[PDB]
Amino acid sequence: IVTEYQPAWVEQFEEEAQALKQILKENCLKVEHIGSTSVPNLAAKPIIDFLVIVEEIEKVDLLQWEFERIGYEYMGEFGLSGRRYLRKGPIKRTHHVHIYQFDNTQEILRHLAFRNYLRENPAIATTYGTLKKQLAQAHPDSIDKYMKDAFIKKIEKEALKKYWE
Amino acid sequence: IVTEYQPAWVEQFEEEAQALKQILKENCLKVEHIGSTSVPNLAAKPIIDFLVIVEEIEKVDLLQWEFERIGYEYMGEFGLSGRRYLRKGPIKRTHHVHIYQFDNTQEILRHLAFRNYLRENPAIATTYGTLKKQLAQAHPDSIDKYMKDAFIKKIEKEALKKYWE
Repeated sequence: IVTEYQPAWVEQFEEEAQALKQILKENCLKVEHIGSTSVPNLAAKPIIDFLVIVEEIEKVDLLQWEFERIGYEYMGEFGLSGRRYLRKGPIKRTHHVHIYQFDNTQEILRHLAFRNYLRENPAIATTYGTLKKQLAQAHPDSIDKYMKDAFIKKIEKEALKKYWE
Repeated sequence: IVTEYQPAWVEQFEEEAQALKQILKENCLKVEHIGSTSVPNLAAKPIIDFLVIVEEIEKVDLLQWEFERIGYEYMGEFGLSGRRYLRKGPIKRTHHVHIYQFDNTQEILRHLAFRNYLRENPAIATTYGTLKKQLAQAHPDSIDKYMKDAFIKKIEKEALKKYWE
């Protein structure tokens, strides 16, 4: 379910980001907070999204069971080339980790530009939050129907243009 | 021929960047100085490289003859998907313009990361300048043999990793 923005999401991000870095070690170039919970004052599902950028993606497979040990399902690419995707937890969904190699610039910028653009455009973020709240009031049953797509693609495009300016 | 760094290259870049913007108008999101002449104190061929980022690449074709009017050969992709490449002039080579659409993140970051990394790593820039000077002392006849490739790919990779940190 979508809630009003929770400042605590930042705490949650930073705590888990440290946990992730302990596992990834030198292969981890950067962990970024992404997705709606990374945009102050944006209404969102309380699921923290992590963008983890690594030197070598195949090396992350060696760590599958370390991630399982801290509660992740290790999903592999899960449909996106070059990604390693992690989700937890088994009781309720709380953390989504999107791991990419440093040379996957399209995916890395898709996430960072989208975030940066919403942070700089509160009116657009408000439009997005309002839409999400409206959707939840229409599909409480279906997360499939819930999962905004045309709006997100439009904004991602505006965001990537803005990224270079 | 490779010369020691010329601070005037910055002047040359800014003057022509304005000229390019006059032609490209609203389609131009950003003009960046790239390549060796954009790295202060790096020895280089005195050819200014421009990275032009646009909303719509196909729209640039409408401007081919405007670019010719200011002295460019309009080269199209010239072997790179999504690029529009311009070179001038007819008497001596002075300006190379590399135009890409905003969503060509791989090419845009290849250039910007490479530049930023050399700017932050003077020892690496010195290695690169020394190599270029050495090469010129070996192939004064052949620009083909001159045109460093393994070194550049290595540095581009280091640079893109650093870009995210």
